[PDB]
Amino acid sequence: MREIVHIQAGQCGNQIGAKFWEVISDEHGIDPTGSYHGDSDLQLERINVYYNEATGNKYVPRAILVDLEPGTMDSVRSGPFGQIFRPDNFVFGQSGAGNNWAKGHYTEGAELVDSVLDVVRKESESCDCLQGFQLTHSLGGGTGSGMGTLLISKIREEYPDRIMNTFSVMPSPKVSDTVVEPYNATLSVHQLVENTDETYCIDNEALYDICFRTLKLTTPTYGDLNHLVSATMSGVTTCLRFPGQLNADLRKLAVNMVPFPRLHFFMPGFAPLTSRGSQQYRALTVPELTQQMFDSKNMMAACDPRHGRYLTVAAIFRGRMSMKEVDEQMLNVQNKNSSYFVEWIPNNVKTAVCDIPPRGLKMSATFIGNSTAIQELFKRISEQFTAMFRRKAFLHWYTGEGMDEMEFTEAESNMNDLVSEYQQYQDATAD
Amino acid sequence: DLGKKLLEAARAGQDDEVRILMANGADVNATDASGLTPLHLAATYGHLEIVEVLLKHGADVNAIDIMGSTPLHLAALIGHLEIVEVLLKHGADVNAVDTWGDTPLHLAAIMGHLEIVEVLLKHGADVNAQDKFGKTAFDISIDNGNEDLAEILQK
Amino acid sequence: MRECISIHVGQAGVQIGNACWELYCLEHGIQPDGQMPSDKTIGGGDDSFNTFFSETGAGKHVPRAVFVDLEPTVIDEVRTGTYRQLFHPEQLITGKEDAANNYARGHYTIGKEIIDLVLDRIRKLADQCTGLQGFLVFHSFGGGTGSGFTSLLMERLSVDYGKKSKLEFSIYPAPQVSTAVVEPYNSILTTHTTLEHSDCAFMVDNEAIYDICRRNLDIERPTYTNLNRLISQIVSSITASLRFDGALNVDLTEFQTNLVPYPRIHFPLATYAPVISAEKAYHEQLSVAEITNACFEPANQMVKCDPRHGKYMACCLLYRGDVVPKDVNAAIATIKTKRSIQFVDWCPTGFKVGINYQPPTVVPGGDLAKVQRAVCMLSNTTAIAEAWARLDHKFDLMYAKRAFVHWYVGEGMEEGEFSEAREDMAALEKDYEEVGV
Ligand SMILES: Nc1nc2c(ncn2[C@@H]2O[C@H](COP(=O)(O)OP(=O)(O)OP(=O)(O)O)[C@@H](O)[C@H]2O)c(=O)[nH]1
Ligand SMILES: Nc1nc2c(ncn2[C@@H]2O[C@H](COP(=O)(O)OP(=O)(O)O)[C@@H](O)[C@H]2O)c(=O)[nH]1
Ligand SMILES: [Ca+2]
Ligand SMILES: [Mg+2]
Repeated sequence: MREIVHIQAGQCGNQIGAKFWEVISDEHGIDPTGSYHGDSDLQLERINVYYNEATGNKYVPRAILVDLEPGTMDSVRSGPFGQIFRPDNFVFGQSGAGNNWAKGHYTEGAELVDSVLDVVRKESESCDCLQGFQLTHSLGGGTGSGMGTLLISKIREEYPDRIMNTFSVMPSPKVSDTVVEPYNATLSVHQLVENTDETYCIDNEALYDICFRTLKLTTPTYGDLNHLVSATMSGVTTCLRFPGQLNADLRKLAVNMVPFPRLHFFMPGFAPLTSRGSQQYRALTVPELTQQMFDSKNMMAACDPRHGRYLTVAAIFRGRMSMKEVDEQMLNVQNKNSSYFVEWIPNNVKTAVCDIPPRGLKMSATFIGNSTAIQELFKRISEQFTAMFRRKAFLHWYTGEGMDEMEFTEAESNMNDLVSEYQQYQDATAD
Repeated sequence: DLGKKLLEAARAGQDDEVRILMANGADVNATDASGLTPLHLAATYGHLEIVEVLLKHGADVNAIDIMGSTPLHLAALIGHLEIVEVLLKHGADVNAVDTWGDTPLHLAAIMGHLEIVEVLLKHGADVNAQDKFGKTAFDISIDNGNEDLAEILQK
Repeated sequence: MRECISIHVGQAGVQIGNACWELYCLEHGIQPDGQMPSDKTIGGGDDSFNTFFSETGAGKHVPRAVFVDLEPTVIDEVRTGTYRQLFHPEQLITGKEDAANNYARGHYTIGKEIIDLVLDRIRKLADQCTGLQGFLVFHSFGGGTGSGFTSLLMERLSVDYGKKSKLEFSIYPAPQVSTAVVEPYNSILTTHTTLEHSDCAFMVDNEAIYDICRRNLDIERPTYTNLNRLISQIVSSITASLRFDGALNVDLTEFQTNLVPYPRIHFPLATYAPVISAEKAYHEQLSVAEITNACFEPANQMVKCDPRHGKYMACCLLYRGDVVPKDVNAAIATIKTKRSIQFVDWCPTGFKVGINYQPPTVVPGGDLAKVQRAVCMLSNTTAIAEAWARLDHKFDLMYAKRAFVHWYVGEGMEEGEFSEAREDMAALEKDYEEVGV
């Protein structure tokens, strides 16, 4: 378990995906050209997980950039780490998906997916021990949702023994008031329950409410939202990019986090919350990080964890702190919030401490939770999907590309079964 | 038959085609297989000019399809604020109820059209209106945890 | 002289095996490069330490050990450690992908890709033995390799070495240092499939060793380094009778005769005393009667249980250091009368005593202080069934909801093996209940 092949599809996938490489390269001491500028040996011991070693001590990210819209292609090169990506790993079509899930999954994106698989096989064979694949994309669009889920099914059928991991962003009317997004998200969730082992739910509803109400940003921008995403993606991948024993690979994380195959949607959280202007934010204490981590205002998914029960929880502490104090606070919050954990999974909270904190912070806490409260997120999309689907609004945009209308009823039925399954274990007791 | 052509012209946003067809006797209140009028399709696809033209030529602003949807239901659902106000100006039943118990306030609240929610409230939207499952517009905001919507429903 | 081959499986077995062989060399006077100056015969011998070490032509003493793991991270530290030149390089076997804390991966899928290579390497060591007597197998319960691959290895060793003895040193999972939630599954699974292939298993409760490090050694947050240094000190006392001259437990068969009355209840309880911090180098030397009374305190046991709640079937007292035999008899006669220690009706209520007159060796860098006399008590008591009960309860809580079961059946394993393994554990608990009348 070593290398991980990163893929980013669509405008949102490349937006948060480029910001992801900008943040972790700064942590590993890699400049935009690819040279190692770090002053700590701990930054290169696990560098082969996300990077490939090239020429004169040049590290190249093992990333694949895909989008049906050629516009976002040049937007990545205009960024900071634009040239660090391999030019062969740019697979871009001719016209955008137009927020149509059927165009990305069945017609336009179905043509370009063969060109993407060739780049995946090229990177896969260049790995000693491939862990799996990680994907960043949105569910409300057409490219990242439609073609992303298609690319997942084609990859999982060639590399079935590998772990499929996604960073999927959830639509929200507060960010993008496009009414077909419930359609695209529901059809994608139906794909993610069957063809992914781990899925981090990054809700734009939560990102907006954190920027608007907590961070007091009157008009949140995509840069303000992606700042929370990159800070979360860096935290959830800490145990993969640094030496450790707790959840050090994608498979050991999945075995500890996914008690049932369909319930593999994680609720991420981060502490403390920054707003791109930290100024002189003091380092919080271990009890403050523990309490703020399980706070509903710190979750990247618009869900109240006090409304459900934690099936499994992984906590990642970063920075110089007492290992004994972390053990005390984690065992303390499990007694205070005893009723918010299922009692038929003993020792379902695992804690890992990393010595290297992220940039601009000295004490950070990352929260990865498999909570039954995530059903509030799916219920919200299901109600918006049902409101549109009952009136058959804009249904011909999808049936005009080869989709059968029974795929909508199957995606709706499959997602409702997912909600009832979360409620099934939220009420189950140990007798 | 000019009824089918007026339906397609209203859906596609062909302003000139709509005016020509009405001059030749096209049924402004024609219906498709589901009972949708050209005003339904115009209000759905955001063709504001065609909405005003139809209303000036005997279009029933409170027409319903098989599922009991008025043009105001669809305009509130899709989120066309300009069309919502034009429909209300021409006598749209703000508290029309479809076969699912939904009022235009329900659909505007579910889809997150907070501006349309405010406009409907100013025109007598019954906040006590329950759908087929007993939920009101306020219940939808509390169940979904939409604090922004819950504040608007308190004025 | 009958040779013993040690097999270390998984990260726990490798790291614990690493600390044990470091301690063995210090006790026997073996330099890190394998040279033993006090070894009179060069190129081969017949002494007691030859049971654990073979000898080359150049006077090098190589351990009769095999290190196996499905991933190379942990074994690579042995290849580059202080004792890098001590082991045969072909006895360090590594795969590329581990079992991911999954019993099915270590036993069925990933484990089968290297099982035949391990057996051929073991056969190479076995062919260098004039009279092989058995194997010592070090492994964890909760790990995928420590549980899945070990049970696969024990099954194969019963075919090629049916008459040879097989002793385990198992690592019982503890939540304080647990790395996986499915460790109760892997512990019950590997116990069911190994119960018929193992003649004697010494369980080491990580929680028991963790608390001893905090209480007796004043270590605030113990690590594997602190646990393994104390574990190896106890393993050395258990295997000292095989490596030195003595009269108690001189071969692997005598372990079963003295500690295993019935083959299913082959889980002895070990107790070590004294455990004194290295910060107290000028401590008061405890008497034989003091360290012997400490063997019956529940706070000094390698498995968390109360022997006062159970009955004894056997009891061996292994002493090391300045220990006069008449003081042992006096200390035992007091314990037989003072403490309420109950043997079963069918066992001779006696104590087997073995004394090694050399004080225990401490590892430089360890947390232990030098003592003039120490004692390790090996006893087969029914109170160890509490350890199985705590595991079975955690098993029953998850398996009722079928949690994490799809990870096991997805790696080629029938779901019915869970209930078959659980039913075998239920039968093991009744065996202890039927003895403790
Ligand atoms: N005492 C002690 N226990 C250990 C040590 N290493 C791991 N463990 C315990 O072993 C259990 C997990 O088994 P591992 O040995 O780490 O896993 P493995 O045998 O390598 O199998 P894999 O799943 O393939 O990694 C945990 O409960 C740990 O507490 C160690 O060095 N000393
Ligand atoms: N957080 C975040 N969300 C985004 C970003 N870009 C787009 N989105 C969301 O993604 C949805 C649109 O999908 P998009 O990726 O733009 O279309 P695609 O090109 O077909 O994948 C909308 O609901 C947006 O809210 C971004 O940079 N950050
Ligand atoms: Ca010799
Ligand atoms: Mg391991």
